[PDB]
Amino acid sequence: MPAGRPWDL
Amino acid sequence: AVTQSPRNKVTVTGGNVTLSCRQTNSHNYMYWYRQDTGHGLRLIHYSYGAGNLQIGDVPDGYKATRTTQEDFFLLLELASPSQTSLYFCASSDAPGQLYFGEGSKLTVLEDLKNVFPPEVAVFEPSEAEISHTQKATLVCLATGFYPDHVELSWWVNGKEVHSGVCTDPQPLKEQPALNDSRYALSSRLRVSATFWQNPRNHFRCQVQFYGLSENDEWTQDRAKPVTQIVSAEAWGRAD
Amino acid sequence: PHSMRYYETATSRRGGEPRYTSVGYVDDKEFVRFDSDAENPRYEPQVPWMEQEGPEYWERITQIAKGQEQWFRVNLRTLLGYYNQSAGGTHTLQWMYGCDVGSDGRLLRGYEQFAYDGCDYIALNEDLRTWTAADMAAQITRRKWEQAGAAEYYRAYLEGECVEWLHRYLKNG
Amino acid sequence: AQSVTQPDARVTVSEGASLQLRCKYSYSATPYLFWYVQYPRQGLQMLLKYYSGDPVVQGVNGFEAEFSKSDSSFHLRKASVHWSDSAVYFCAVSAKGTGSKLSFGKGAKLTVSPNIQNPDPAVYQLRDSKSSSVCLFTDFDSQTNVSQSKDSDVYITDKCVLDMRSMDFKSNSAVAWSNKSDFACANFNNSIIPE
Repeated sequence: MPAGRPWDL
Repeated sequence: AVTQSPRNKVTVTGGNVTLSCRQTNSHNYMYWYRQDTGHGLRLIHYSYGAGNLQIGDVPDGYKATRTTQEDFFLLLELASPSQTSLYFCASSDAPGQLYFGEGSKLTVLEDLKNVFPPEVAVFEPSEAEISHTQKATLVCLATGFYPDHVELSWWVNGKEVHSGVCTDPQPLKEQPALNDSRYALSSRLRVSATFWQNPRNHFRCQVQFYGLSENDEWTQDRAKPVTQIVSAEAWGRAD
Repeated sequence: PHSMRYYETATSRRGGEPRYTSVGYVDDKEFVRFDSDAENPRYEPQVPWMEQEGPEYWERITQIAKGQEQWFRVNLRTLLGYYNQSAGGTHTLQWMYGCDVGSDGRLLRGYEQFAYDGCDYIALNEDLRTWTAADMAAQITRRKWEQAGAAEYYRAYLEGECVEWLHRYLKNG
Repeated sequence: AQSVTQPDARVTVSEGASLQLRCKYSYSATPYLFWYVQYPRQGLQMLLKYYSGDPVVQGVNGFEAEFSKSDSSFHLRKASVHWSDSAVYFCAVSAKGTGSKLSFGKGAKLTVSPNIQNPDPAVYQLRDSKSSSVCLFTDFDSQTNVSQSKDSDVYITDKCVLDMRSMDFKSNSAVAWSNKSDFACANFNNSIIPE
């Protein structure tokens, strides 16, 4: 399964 | 550091109101919440980046625009008494980690006839308590105002005081039955007897009341219940 | 002794929305792919055994995929500002991640790293709580991410869904 | 899909006393869990956060929370409670795919009962500055509880803690009054304490 959305940079 | 405007605004059923939020921070997430007693915080709209808009849980009658990454606006093109609340902006750079504004308190009216300003009076200390507790206590009282939208502060010799001050969290109603009933509020300020004993010490209770705007049409021989500061005074005394 | 990976990559379009691709790797072999320019943009099985799953599956993981398009679109505009680059640039952003599982079903190694325009940008060290930063504009990312606890968030997938879904995928033959 | 439930919207705790605010949340699958706090006249601020790992997340200022996948909860605990802790506490959740969309709990107001060592309960009636009145009740202990007007033609405000930082001195306060010409201090007809 792909991961969701990572953190903003 | 998230800042939102206006801090206080009064409007009427069918009016148009816009709330502004600016975050100098580099947060790409911005949020709009409404806090209520009995329902806590409910999300309205949010956005991910300048221009993006995304739906919240209760966006009904609400619109939002993300002009820049820093600016986020809450659009109420149509006012209704159900949207009378306390509104908060937020910004986030990380999932769930939020920084909140100072809140915007809105008052949406049914009719402007039901509006009254508060009357303020101050009550001086006792020879009793000073004899007793070697200290003095004052009471400022705000009464008979609709709606409940006020800010009390004590001012002693030009200074806003936060120490020794006790003020009600919520005002009460004067006739809870009528539901168009006015509100009342109270506050306390306690000092050493010596400080009250000086005829040079000047104590003040000032209450801001946010009401009608300057242009607003007033169809009464009555004193226009306009946004104003009502205050009462008391001077120390030696005796 | 087994392994799992994902490579999600986008490339900016000057002025529009970029071109996004994601591909899954199982023991070094590609088993799934996504693309935004196909006329039926969706997640596709790129191997026989993966055909078993019901669509609700595919559509869910597809819902996940859109998220990255606005994520990538946003964070390509971020990196642009860090390095003080012009708007007319066409850049590429990469997310590579996954984990390595033992024969006994434990975790051996987790992967979370990023690259800007083809060169390594930031990477998660093997203590899995610390980052190694490439350049000075990557020390900002690291700064934000380390104080706010970036690793703990990412460990959720790696410790949980990664090893679970790896097992499920291997359940053929 | 996602609800948050706080059992008690009302809590009152003595200083030092243990505290437990509770948060039970809606099911599934991988929820992100938070505790927020709203100061007097202020907005919220994050207090605690949990993403993964050890279920017990500790706060620097003595708060700590524990997440239970089984019991499905995120509870806030403090061993010793201080008066500065008097505030509103929200617990919040968000799930996968909804990572940036928080669902806030109901909220719970915390009243830290102040510990005064030398209470000497008494009641006095104040005269107006201009007009040559109102009754007050102060300098009582935390344990007594202000009682509403039996007359209900008469007004009464519940206890209000005030503090003099200059001398480190705290005190509760209660006030009763009306428009009626006839009035006396004695007629605090309820929840009395004769001393």
